[PDB]
Amino acid sequence: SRLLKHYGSCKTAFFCCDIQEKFMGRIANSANCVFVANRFAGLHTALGTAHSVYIVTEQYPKGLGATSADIRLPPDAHVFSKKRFAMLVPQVMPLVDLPEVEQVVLWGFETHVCILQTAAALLDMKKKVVIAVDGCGSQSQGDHCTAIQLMQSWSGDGCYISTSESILMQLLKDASDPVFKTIAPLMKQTHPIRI
Amino acid sequence: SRLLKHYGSCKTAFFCCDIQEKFMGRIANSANCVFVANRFAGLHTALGTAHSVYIVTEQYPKGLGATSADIRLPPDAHVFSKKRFAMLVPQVMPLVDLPEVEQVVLWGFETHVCILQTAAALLDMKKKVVIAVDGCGSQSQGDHCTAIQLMQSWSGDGCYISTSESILMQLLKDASDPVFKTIAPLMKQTHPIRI
Amino acid sequence: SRLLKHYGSCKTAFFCCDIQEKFMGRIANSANCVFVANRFAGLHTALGTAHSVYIVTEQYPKGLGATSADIRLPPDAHVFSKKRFAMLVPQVMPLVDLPEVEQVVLWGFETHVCILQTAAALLDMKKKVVIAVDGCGSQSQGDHCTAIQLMQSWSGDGCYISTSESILMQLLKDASDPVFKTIAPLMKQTHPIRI
Amino acid sequence: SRLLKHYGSCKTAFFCCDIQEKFMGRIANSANCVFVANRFAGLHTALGTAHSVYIVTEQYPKGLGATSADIRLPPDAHVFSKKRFAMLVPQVMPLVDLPEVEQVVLWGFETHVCILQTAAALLDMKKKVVIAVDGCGSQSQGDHCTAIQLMQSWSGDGCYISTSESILMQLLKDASDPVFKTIAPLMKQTHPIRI
Repeated sequence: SRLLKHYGSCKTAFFCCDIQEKFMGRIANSANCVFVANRFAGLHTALGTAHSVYIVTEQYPKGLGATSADIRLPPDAHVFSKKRFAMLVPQVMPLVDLPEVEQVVLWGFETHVCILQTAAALLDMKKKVVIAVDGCGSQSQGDHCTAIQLMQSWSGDGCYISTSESILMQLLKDASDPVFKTIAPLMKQTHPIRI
Repeated sequence: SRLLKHYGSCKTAFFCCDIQEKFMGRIANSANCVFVANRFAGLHTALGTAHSVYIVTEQYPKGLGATSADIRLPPDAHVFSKKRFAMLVPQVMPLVDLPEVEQVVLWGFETHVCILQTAAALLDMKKKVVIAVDGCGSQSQGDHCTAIQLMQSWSGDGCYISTSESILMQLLKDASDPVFKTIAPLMKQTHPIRI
Repeated sequence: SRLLKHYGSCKTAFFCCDIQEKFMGRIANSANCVFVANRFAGLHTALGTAHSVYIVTEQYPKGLGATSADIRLPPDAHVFSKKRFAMLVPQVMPLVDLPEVEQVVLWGFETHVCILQTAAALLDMKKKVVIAVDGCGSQSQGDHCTAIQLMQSWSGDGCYISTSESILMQLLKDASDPVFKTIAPLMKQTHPIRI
Repeated sequence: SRLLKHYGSCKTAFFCCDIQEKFMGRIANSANCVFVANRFAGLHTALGTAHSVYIVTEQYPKGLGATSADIRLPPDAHVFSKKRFAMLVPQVMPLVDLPEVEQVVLWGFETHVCILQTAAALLDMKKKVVIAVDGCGSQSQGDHCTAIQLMQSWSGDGCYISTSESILMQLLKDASDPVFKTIAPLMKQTHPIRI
């Protein structure tokens, strides 16, 4: 499939990469990355545990802080600490290394480090991975842009770049879907910084 | 063929995606999307039913309104209502699921939802699909741009992104073509918003 | 080979597409397209007929005028009239449909019509084709940009987009090449409009 | 592997292309290209000769000057003169034409000439090559941009475009890596010109 499959077709993991306190003042669009984390949290909660898993990593939180308090994590979020840049640490693997978890929606900090390397690692596991660019950021725009462009060249192998609104509507496919009415209000919310 | 074939080689479907009243004030370049709808309407009428079919969808028109009144639909336009985001609903399938209808010119609202998903669905049917970017739009520029870029990565499989003027001249191939004189005035018309 | 081969490896055709009087005031960067035509004219003359052929087309010159008088065509330029948008008309074919003419440097007007369609036609003939983007233009920037982007997606099949200076140095490969001293002054000339 | 392998997996060559005195005042972002040369010099010295080789070329230094004095070359840098545009001259080949030297980090002047042609030559040798775009430049922005875009289309074959910070963290993979503490200060240094 070139786009995400419908949420009932397979299970989807939402990978929230290192959106932590010490990055908030160093990544220009941090506020959108929080917004996207909240949007996918709301989606995940609407889809339910039959269809969605929400995975959060924190890079060295002793030094870099917890996940931003502006994110309202779902109550069943799985949160892990790491020093590896890719999110695919041994505690995460039993959550995604299952044949039913076919596709990962990935976003966070930093685009050219943890996000990039996570996408690559997921491609090595033969998973579909969709970057939500509007929820990604780096400390410099050039680092971010060049990495997005790198990931856009991997479409052939199952990694592509999309936006959170496109991702929501990819998973649903049809306004008559039973969860549409529940999800529709998320798309009426506006990014804090213009996209 | 990497570009559209000449109009006599196969039949071409013009897919006008959801250019409806309630989007007109929410999609910045809506006026160009109407302009492109009118340009392809004029082309379709010049080519005739031997070579062209014009298909319009409206997403939930009870809520989102009819197709914009600024569009002058051809008298033989096939207009359908849908809730599916992709245009390939059961009423549309007998119009395009024919071996002679090899290529679809696709444009409208919104780039990252209905247009994107329609392109993907057409690629699944092994059709050639050409996006007229100058007739596409989203409520946010970021959603639109990222989706265009996604579709530009699918060239290998028969989806590429072009403009209405390029599309017209792709179908004709030569100024001595019998319909050129009829079509040429369409290209002298100017987009309402600068491209 | 991914780039142009060295000029002695095979013969190179310079395709100067329709840089005519009536377009000069309608294509914003027309002055650069003339500049690029002159640069390649100088290169062609330095390489000699052993290694280079210079082919000019004019689209309906009765209506659109001759090739711009600001271009100093080489004395052995082959100039042809056409109504086909692609340059590969029957009079041109005996100049390029030879196994030694492996690669074509292509530029001119308009990017999304004659240039685009010529590239496609050359790809059908299994030739390498390199677009000199700095010598290409359209009446609208959007038409031009979208077509360049389309052609950049065809790299896999032997069409890529480069610039005239890059093209010169691709053909030569080494400053100790016998023609370098002759060609070097062309690269010191400055585009009339900043690139 | 789609990204650079970890530094212990194979040996990495840092190719510093022609960052010479006479270009410094002619390439707008020359100061960043020096900065990137220094960053990779520091990385190379931290990794050691087991894992890294630093190769510098100078194009006709009699005419174009030495490598910029603002670059602090490592004491074991291998520096060579050339007239070939590609860096893969006979003196360089015994440094990289070894099965252990699997990947080259490439940057310098000019993007559309020596850098471009070096990437192509390395691809011919079946090496992985990663362009550090933030350390590349040309005398004109258009020449540089178009060449970067050309190289971004070669990802399928083992050439991609990244940034120096992304490259550093690709080679390391994990903050608990023994050299991280040594390398981390390099990433806290700021480019002289905003990226």
